[PDB]
Amino acid sequence: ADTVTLPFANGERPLVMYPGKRPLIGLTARPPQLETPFSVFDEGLITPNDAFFVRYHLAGIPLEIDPDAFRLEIKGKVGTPLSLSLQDLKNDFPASEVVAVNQCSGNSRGFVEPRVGGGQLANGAMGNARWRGVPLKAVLEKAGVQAGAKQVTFGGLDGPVIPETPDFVKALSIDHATDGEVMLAYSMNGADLPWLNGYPLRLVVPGYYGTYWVKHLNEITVIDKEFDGFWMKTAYRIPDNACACTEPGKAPTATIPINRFDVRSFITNVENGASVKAGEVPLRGIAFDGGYGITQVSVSADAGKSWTNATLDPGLGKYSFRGWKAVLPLTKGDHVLMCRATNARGETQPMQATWNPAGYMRNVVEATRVIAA
Amino acid sequence: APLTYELPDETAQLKPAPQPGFEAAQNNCAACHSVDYINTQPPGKGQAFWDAEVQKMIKVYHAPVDEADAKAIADYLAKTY
Ligand code: HEC
Ligand code: MSS
Repeated sequence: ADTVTLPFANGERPLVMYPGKRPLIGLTARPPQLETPFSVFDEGLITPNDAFFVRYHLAGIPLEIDPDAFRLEIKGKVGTPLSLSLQDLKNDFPASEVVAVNQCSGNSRGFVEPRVGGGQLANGAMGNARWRGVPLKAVLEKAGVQAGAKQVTFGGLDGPVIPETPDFVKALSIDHATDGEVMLAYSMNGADLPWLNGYPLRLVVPGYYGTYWVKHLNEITVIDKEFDGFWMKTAYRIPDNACACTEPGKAPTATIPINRFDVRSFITNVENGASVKAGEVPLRGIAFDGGYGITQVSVSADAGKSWTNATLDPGLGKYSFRGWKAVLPLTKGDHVLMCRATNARGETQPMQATWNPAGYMRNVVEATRVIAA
Repeated sequence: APLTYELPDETAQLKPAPQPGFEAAQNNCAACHSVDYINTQPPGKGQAFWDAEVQKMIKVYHAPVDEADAKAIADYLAKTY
């Protein structure tokens, strides 16, 4: 009818219907936080607009926008400040396209043990889309970035209900901002951005967690220092170590802003307790990382005792989900299936889950028990 | 004309309890966001967890909640969720 239960404690959620969306998992209403049912990820490598997850921090999201009047302001340490219309962006700059995953920093938080506060998400706060727009590099070049610039800040039309609450503003290094991959996206899967995915313009930051992908983007400021806004200084911090992790229950001694994705993979065509026919069993799924390239995906049907090489599907780009397929011989009985990816710089997935106080960056090897008969 | 977007009706509510913190939470904790933020947190987390949530709202997000209400609310949440 209208609820689902996610596979962790206090997992009940409403299935909710928003304009332009299929039924999604409602986490919060004000502001909207909507998660994608896991079944979607087996339906194709590109997440449809009507299924794409939604995350916001502040209730004052825009609900009326005149696209003709909309302006993107470029200001700060630039030679010529700019006020660009959507028509200007579409017409005055050559377009770029990239197929890229957007994933919430806390995707899978609900599975973290011990549990931690925050958005209690299963694995559906991620999606893959074909984004089209203007490379940020081109717009900043037009403005003329000044020597001494260090960072670029990004803000959108949303705001807090009470003005003392910190506005949602994020920052990138100037060298990242001008790398040619960071994009001012005005199109998602060949359409104007869905409302809750940041209509009419958003920042796309391939290979970086979603907090940077500022929606309803209208203000870009080039600055000559590190930005000290709340959402960079205090929120979205990870431990400053290789594992981005601490001993369960312990705070990090040093932190840095969250940044690039770690390596993840999932089996998408079976879930816990699924039935398969003993014999050769086809498995399939996805893998992704921070944009280095998935080198291989290995699949196990005996809880990681032995591994089989999956065949990777043709790629859509280094920032996309990478599809994979494997056919494994399964004897009659229960089997714990796992998949484990590695990328082109040797990053991989841990067999045992790690922990950090915010419950960010989960990427443990996923296990799925199936029944072969 | 501009384009517009319509959100569905909000229905999220706090779990009733006889503790006075229930009413205090109703009157203070829905002012910035829906109460599904509370309803969906991990279960049975206990006093320290909920004390810290309430204090964060007050100190970090500037929720205008006084000391007595802050305690009533945290106590209600720790007992109820
Ligand atoms: C505006 C001044 C707020 C008031 C009033 C209350 N809270 Fe809040 N809360 C606020 C913000 C800006 C956020 C982050 C939203 C996001 O999407 O990131 C939250 C979030 C929560 C949460 C989720 C866990 C967390 O992020 O800490 C909870 C459980 C929560 N808020 C509880 C809560 C309670 C108990 C309140 C009354 C004391 C309350 N909130 C009021 C801002 C504001
Ligand atoms: N404006 C804005 N933007 C923005 C926001 C907000 O809040 N606001 N959020 C973030 C986040 S945080 Mo975590 O890290 S993820 C995320 C993302 C999401 O997207 P979608 O909704 O489209 O999906 O977004 C991004 N952007």
